[PDB]
Amino acid sequence: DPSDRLVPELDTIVPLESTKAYNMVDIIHSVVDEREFFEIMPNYAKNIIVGFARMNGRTVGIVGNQPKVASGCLDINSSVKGARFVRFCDAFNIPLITFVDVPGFLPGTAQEYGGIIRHGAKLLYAFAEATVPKVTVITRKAYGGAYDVMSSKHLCGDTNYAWPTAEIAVMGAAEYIEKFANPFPAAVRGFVDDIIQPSSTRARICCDLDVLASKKVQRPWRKHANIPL
Amino acid sequence: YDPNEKTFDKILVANRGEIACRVIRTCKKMGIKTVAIHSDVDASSVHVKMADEAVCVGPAPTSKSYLNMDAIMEAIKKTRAQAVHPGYGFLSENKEFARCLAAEDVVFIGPDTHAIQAMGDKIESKLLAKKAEVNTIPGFDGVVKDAEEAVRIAREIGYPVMIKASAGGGGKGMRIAWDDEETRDGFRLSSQEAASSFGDDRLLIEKFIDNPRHIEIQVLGDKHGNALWLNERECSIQRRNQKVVEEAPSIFLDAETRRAMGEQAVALARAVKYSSAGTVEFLVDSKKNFYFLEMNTRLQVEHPVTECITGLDLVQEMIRVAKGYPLRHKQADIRINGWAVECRVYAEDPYKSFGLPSIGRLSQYQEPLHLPGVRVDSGIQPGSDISIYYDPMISKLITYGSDRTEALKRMADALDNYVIRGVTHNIALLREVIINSRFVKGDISTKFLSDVYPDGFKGHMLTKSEKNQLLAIASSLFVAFQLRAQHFQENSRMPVIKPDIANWELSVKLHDKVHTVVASNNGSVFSVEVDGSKLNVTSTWNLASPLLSVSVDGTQRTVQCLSREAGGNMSIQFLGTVYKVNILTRLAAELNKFMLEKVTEDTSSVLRSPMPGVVVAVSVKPGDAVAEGQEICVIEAMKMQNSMTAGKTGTVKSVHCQAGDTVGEGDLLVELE
Amino acid sequence: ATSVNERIENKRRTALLGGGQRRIDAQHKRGKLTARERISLLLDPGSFVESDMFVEHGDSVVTGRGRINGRLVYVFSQDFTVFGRSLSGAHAQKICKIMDQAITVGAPVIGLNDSGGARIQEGVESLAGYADIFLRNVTASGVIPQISLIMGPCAGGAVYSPALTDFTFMVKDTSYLFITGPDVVKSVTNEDVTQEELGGAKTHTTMSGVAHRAFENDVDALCNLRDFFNYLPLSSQDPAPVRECH
Ligand SMILES: Nc1ncnc2c1ncn2[C@@H]1O[C@H](COP(=O)(O)OP(=O)(O)OP(=O)(O)O)[C@@H](O)[C@H]1O
Ligand SMILES: *C(=O)CCCC[C@@H]1SC[C@@H]2NC(=O)N[C@@H]21
Ligand SMILES: [Mg+2]
Repeated sequence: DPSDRLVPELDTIVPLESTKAYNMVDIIHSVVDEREFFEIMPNYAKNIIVGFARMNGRTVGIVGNQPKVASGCLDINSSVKGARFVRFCDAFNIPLITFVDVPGFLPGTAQEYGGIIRHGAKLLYAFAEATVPKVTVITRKAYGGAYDVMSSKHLCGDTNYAWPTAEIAVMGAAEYIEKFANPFPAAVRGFVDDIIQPSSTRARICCDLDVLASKKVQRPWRKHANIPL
Repeated sequence: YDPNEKTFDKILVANRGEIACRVIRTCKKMGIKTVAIHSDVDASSVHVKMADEAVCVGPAPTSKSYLNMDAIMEAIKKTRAQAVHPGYGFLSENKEFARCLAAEDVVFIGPDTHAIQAMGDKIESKLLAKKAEVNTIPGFDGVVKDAEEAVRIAREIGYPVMIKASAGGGGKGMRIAWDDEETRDGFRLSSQEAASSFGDDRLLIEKFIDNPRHIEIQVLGDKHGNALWLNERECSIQRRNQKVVEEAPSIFLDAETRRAMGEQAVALARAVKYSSAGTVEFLVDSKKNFYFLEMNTRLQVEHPVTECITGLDLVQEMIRVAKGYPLRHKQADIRINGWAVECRVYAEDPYKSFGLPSIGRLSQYQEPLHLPGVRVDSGIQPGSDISIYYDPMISKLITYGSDRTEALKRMADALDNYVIRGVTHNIALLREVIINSRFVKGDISTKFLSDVYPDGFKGHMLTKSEKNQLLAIASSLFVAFQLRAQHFQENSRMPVIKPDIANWELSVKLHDKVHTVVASNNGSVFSVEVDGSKLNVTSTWNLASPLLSVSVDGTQRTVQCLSREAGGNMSIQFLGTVYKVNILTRLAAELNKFMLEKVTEDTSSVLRSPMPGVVVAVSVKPGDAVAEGQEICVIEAMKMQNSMTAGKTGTVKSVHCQAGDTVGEGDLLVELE
Repeated sequence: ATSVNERIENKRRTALLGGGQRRIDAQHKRGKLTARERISLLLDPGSFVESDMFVEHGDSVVTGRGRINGRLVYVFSQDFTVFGRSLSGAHAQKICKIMDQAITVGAPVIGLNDSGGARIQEGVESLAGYADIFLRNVTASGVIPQISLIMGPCAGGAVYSPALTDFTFMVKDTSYLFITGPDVVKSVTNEDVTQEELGGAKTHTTMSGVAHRAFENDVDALCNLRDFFNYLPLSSQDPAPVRECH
């Protein structure tokens, strides 16, 4: 499987209407080697997707939002499911690839009483702690603190890319919408490295995984950290 | 393609799909600016991309986008298009469109409104043909109002009776009848369905012809009275009265009959004052007696094959005729060059009623453009989706050769090298048809699919040698995957000790039988022992490419590995048909013998709503048989709408969640079996 | 002849005492103190040393260092009550720099969160600032102790910073912790709930398990915070504190 293979089928996979959803597993299958994906917890917390795949023959971990289920919103179960997988991938030098289409956290008194703050902070910590190479692609949406948790603004994401249909809005929704109906406000402030065509996605990621294989960072000494569990 | 001959400057193609792409291509070859009309869902289609400029015309439904005549006229006015090309279908047969275009300022690339009106109605066409001294299908002239008139006129014409609905078409509103009670009941129900759908309610009685051969003649005429016949075409392999396989030179016909049919078609075209490209269709019996049947006043879908054997670009000639130039070819210039065969690759399931429309999005699409003597006409690209609004036709595949055998061989090779992943297609049916013994011999009729597969399409019934080759290929692929699984990079801390296995003993389950296979690897060559039969399989064993070319005992075979699981399941497209094979090791099979079979009735007979939300509308109607994976209704929650499928496989008895029903999570939605 | 000398004094008096007495009185009638009053109560008398007194005229946050019972600590206190419109980049930059200094020297961080006055109402660099704060909280986890005292309503991604800290304390009847407001809950979930029910101190100290303790008011909370801080070591490089015993 050549690392420079184009994926034109991803050029129109994201619908123009934000009210209409799509399947992130299709994108994951299109990007990875031989379209082979080992999904972890496929039938639990279906609003998030985690699994193992290969890029250029190297094992990679995949985390992504699923707009089909609960509009891709994050909650307690998806938070912990993604967090432990990210921690395992970081603990064994496995690079992470993230696909971001999260509109925020699931509201309601059940989530608040269940401790949505702690469980969300678990995913925040898991992404902010990883020292492995990490590549992030924003497909359509990234709102609120959900934008920050899914590897955005320097606590996670060595390279960040946005599709032409991607957009970041702190409070989504005439003159103001046109300004923030595009990732240009993100690009001008250096939020994302570039705006790429979907067809090049795989190739880009492969190139990045070659450069970041020798990434080393230094952190202050500690016996261990305090997980927000 | 001489550019010195001045032609129109701007042409607007009022169509979509592959015909729009073909028209845009032939206009680009002629140095003409092109305007493409499109709907919202087609804003990223291929013909929009290859056009000079594009205009959005309306929403997804065809009644509001490709039939909204006011919108097309507004687009023409705002783009100042000199000419308009309707392709086939849509508004190509609408008198009002041509009348308005000729009224305002627009020239219409097609037949005049007089010819379209003359040949629009079947009764008028038949009477005009009878007045045009051409052989016609024998029957009673006039409109039948009651079934008793039908039976009395069926007394003398013959026992085989056909009930036909005037005008319209598309293989609908037409039926057969044998008995007199059959005559009444068929006439009554045909009148009912014509009132329901057609609305004309005009029915006619015809003498059915057994084992008919559908032969078309492509006529081309200018406005100066010249008329030419461009050989013939054979379109006999049909289901639902719709053609799938077409053949340019008629093997059944000879020179004299072809010349007579061409002369009759030219005479009919002159009588109707045709001034464009059209086709006249005939039914030929066993004794070579052709009878007229319908005239298409537009470009046929299967026109490329007669282009291949004649070397003429039909759309270019149509444009030149519409400009006013005379025909640049004489009847003696027309000649037969080689042989041509075309198949219609549809997005349909051939195992159900010889084709049932299917929907989906194309994850992978690769045409065999690098093969010798192959031409593909498609408006389809990777990522395109097959919606319900338009025809589920993926592509048209044409192959040409020096003779019939070379063309058929090249067509089989092209069909075996055609990658379509995302929807279900009918490539298996086409490949089965083109390699059939009867099709090769040439004794075919319109009931070919009816009698070759009386119980329906079942697949490719593979022989013993083919079964051995398939088993050897599957075993070799399994062993190649296992061997690739052992190729890690050097660790330098814990070196990998590669196992030195020499023989792989495998149990391969195919259909319902179990075979014992012994595989050995010698570099790039696999020696395979299947039930005592020895075969050699060689290939590059590239496990990532969609197409794999292998050589089994010197025979070259192209196979596709559609799916593969760690449990041993594997789907292989071989000779055009998809086979499921389960491959295990001998120890694995022996231990699997102890596994208990689990009944797969599943749970949750009542479907549970995944999220609470109201239903804007219901796509399907209660009483329709559906299965799991087919969308039923659209439920909106958190300002996002999901068109979820049926929870359990069963017919939709009743949609409990109608419009305005705010159904909660985990609740009954649709009564299913 | 330059008026810089009087301009500096005017800016100092504007930062320390605010533009006017209006909203400080308004805070007083709600039973809450100001950021500077809270800092003065928390730290030893005369030990506070402020940093970045002059950043885009304000900042709705007061950061600095001080001593508790003679031991060094770094503190920040939010002052969003009619003192800042949006939680701008200056806010997060000051918090990040004070946390960086605390990590550099090896001293704990205490944060008083009272982002009530103006929540955001506009900001794109705001999420960036909280992303930086989250990164520095995760970096300091297990290196220096981190204490959060919520003394007012906190909403949005901000609430994730106290969650990453080691200990979280709340003030009864005046502090709230919730990702999404009650009005959005009504709009989406279609249920009636108040701020106290959704994210009050009792909810987060009895049901959700988010906060660790609750206190009666600001003075009691700060006294108990000093008492609790007496227990902890300054860094993970230090042994457990040993006091004299009787
Ligand atoms: N009189 C007949 N005897 C036998 N078969 C017939 C007769 N009339 C029609 N058929 C069958 O019906 C098929 C289609 O006929 P016809 O061209 O009239 O239909 P249509 O739906 O109007 O066509 P189109 O879509 O090309 O306009 C023929 O190919 C043939 O198989
Ligand atoms: C609908 O009434 C508008 C509010 C929903 C906003 C969406 S859904 C929940 C997520 N949380 C948030 O702040 N935005 C997202
Ligand atoms: Mg016809």
